[PDB]
Amino acid sequence: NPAHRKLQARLDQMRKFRRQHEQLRAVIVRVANAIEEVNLAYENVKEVDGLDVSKEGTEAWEAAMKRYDERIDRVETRITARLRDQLGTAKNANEMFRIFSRFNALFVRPHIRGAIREYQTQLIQRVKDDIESLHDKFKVQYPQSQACKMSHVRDLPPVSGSIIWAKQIDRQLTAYMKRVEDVLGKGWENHVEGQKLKQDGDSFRMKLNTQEIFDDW
Amino acid sequence: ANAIEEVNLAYENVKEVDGLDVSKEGTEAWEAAMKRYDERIDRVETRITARLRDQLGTAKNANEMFRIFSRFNALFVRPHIRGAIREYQTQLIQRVKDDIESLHDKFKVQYPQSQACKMSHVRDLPPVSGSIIWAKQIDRQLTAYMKRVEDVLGKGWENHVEGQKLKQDGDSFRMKLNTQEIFDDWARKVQQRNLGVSGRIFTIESTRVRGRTGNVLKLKVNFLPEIITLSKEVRNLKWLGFRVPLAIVNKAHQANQLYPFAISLIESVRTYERTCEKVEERNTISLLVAGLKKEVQALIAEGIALVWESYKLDPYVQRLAETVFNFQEKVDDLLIIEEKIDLEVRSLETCMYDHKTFSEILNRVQKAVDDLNLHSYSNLPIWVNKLDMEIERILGVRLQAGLRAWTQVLL
Repeated sequence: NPAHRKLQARLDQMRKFRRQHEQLRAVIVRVANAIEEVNLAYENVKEVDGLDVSKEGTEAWEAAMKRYDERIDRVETRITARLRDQLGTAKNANEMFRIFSRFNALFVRPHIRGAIREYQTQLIQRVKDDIESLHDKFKVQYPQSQACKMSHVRDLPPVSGSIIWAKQIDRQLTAYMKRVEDVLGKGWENHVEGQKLKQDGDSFRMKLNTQEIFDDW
Repeated sequence: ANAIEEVNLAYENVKEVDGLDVSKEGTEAWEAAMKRYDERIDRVETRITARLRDQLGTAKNANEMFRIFSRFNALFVRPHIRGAIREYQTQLIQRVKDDIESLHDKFKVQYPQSQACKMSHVRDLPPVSGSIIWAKQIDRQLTAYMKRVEDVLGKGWENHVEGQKLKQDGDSFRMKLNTQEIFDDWARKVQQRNLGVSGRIFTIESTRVRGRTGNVLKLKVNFLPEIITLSKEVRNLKWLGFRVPLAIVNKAHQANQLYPFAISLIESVRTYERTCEKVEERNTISLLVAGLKKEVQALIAEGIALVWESYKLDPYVQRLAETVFNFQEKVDDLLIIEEKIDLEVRSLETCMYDHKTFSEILNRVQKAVDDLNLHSYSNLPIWVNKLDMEIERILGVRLQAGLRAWTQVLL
């Protein structure tokens, strides 16, 4: 039992304290006034961590760490209830997207991440309908697109305007994809619907790699 | 209530007559204590004797009678309860004989026949394990009844009027309930032919022959009974524990460390076969599935061609699972799509003479066609040519029918 054993274990748990506290407080650098309070529980442990003795560190620091966690629990509940209220009180779905793009890294903490599936699905049907509109409008072709005629008046070759059309549609789809993953978290295709929308956006993208047009033309 | 006070009066007068341990008056104290205590407690034995009548007066089987027999643990020091016990020794021994012969009937309907076979197999127990477990449970229940009779008289039940026959029934039933024969047959068969069945991991793929109409051939991986043998060894070890053949245990270990791969492969093969059944039961679908079917068979060829790739195994397994997974979703997806198409196609003679509705139908059908375009199937426009030709015929037919009818209207 080489003496440094519990020192090693202690160091890794204190690692996790600096790691996880540092993370959560570093995410609140994307902001109701519990920020300093998280830093208070953090420093509660930095003071009552008693400059990490070994014996009493076990027998007392267990409750010290736990105490800090309890303060994060309250911090969570307040942030989740707060954000669900700013989400529910958000009147626009785009506004709702802005709140999701306002807490990207906060939709990581499973504690937070659990209660949003309803709003998620509302946003998914929004994304759904708009990519469906892209299937529609892109299913109409560039020669018959009136955009070709307006672009032509703006004096471009039809070749260019056609690929501009294509490439821009691609950019809207890609923007939708980043909307999707920011909403659904980075584990996104693993999620029930993300796999589907991934496949669909990919095949839709494969029907947009226009280098052949430039080749033959 | 009535007896507690009685017993306590006897005790307190006896606690005073003991003279606080007068050994020199042990005759006086103890004998006098018995002079009063004996008679008063036997007067309590009268009410206990009413419950002695209740011993039979309560039950109908030796089980519940035995429960109340165990209830009176104080009375086994008094050979007065033994009288009614000797009276019900007959009934107790015969009822226990009833139960033991019932066990005989149960064992005679051995494990492959009894419902224990189905239930034990449902909970994934080998036939060896289920048989020997069931046998040892009956062994325990047999000795449990023997323990009941051991409590009945202690030792007189052995050379009893009928306990001499109970002993015989038990001895023959012990010889019936033997599992060393099964353990030996297990170690036997496994060491007679499963000596080579163990490490059959190399030839991963094996073609076949299936004498049926046309005499088809399928694909098969070589892990059918081995997995159950692994479960057999684990069951014997944790269950009873023998001097289990260590060579078989290590060969089982080697089968374990390669077993999940084979599971995945076997399910992929089965799903592949199921999909091929669904695909060739249809005919139009083949045109569009052709590419993916060739893809699946491309990886199937690359999987069969190699046998035992100790280094590259896991990625092939995962590639396989996803290919057949996709493939299956595509067939399901296409099936649903096609039936929506056909409800429109077969409904083209329903909405009589309405161009708007006709247009609507066609639009819906080609919405399904763009769905087909995205996850591109194989030869989609060719199949569309076919469609369009029959659509033209249903159209022109509905047309000419309405044409004639409108000629009579226009008369």
